[PDB]
Amino acid sequence: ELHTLRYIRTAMTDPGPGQPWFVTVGYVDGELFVHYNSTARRYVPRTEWIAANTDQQYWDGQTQIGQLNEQINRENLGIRQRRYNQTGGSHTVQWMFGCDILEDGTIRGYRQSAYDGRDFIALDKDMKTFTAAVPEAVPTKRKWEEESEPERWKNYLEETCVEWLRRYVEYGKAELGRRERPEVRVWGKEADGILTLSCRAHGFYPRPIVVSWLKDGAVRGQDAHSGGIVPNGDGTYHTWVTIEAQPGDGDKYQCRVEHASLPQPGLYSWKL
Amino acid sequence: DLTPKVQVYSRFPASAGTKNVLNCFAAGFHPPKISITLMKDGVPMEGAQYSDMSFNDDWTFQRLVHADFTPSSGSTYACKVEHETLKEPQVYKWDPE
Amino acid sequence: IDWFDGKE
Repeated sequence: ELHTLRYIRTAMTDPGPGQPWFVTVGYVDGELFVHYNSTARRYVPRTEWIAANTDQQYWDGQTQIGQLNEQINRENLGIRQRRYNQTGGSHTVQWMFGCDILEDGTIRGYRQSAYDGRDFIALDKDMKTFTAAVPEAVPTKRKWEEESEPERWKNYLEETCVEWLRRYVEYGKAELGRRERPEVRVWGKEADGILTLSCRAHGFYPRPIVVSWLKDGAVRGQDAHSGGIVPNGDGTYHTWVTIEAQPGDGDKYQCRVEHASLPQPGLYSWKL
Repeated sequence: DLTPKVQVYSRFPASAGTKNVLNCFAAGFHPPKISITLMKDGVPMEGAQYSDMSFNDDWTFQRLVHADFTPSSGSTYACKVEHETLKEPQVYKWDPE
Repeated sequence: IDWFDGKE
């Protein structure tokens, strides 16, 4: 199993040009499914399955949650800035929260905030208190615990968040469980006296994947360079791995690609 | 180091006269404000979904820009990136093959 | 579903 629901909020003083100062996007199992920003002023579906399995009051309510959060975040930006004796400039509040459903049936919850890209405050593991990462968050810690905020977030994370995640996973079961095969290409580059072999996987899903370079049978990917897993625009992923080879010895290298969508692991040589 | 880490790649392995999508992915940067322009021969391209940004667990931001296109022969494609952590615009060229 | 942020 292992499903996830995540919301991430960005509130910035300096978006900037033609960009919304406030944004919230939601992800299920690592895939964007809802979106809200201060320009649209509306929560909006980003997958067909969320749009198909909700009614108008879902979007109207979420929209208003976002509009209210938008105001709350406007104020909180001002408050944090003041705690930092900041008078202007680029500053950002980020929030991350959500829940995991592991394939035990066990649950996990997270709620943490950053300020200017650094930890500011977070609800701790037991969800009974908040932990200030910086002295500037101490007063907030105090106010929240005096207001029973930990209890409130514990409730959302363990009940509301989880219950809704179960619905989302149900709604997009087919989409989330689909498989798409990557088209693989190996390409050879030469600008110096060093041969750069590249292997790219295009449009694979799900996310997990293995791409490696072998030098006549032996993974010689101990010195292969990966650009990691990066996203396409259509809900699939891309990855590319290179390796430097002595001119000559180009016919000794093979890229091997393992992925859940494949009939068998792909194995590809370079040929000019 | 909070400079943008950029990768340029096509949705499908690029082919002669074949419709495709050009991608530019910038990650690991802060602040969130950033300029990412897809360009064809030193000039911007056409309809560009700059739309989608998020951030990782370490709080660093990421932004994907993608646009529909057909790779023209003899043309150079690249992703021009401008960001506060950089003195001057960075140009990441796209390798078609 | 998204949820209310707390007031700081």
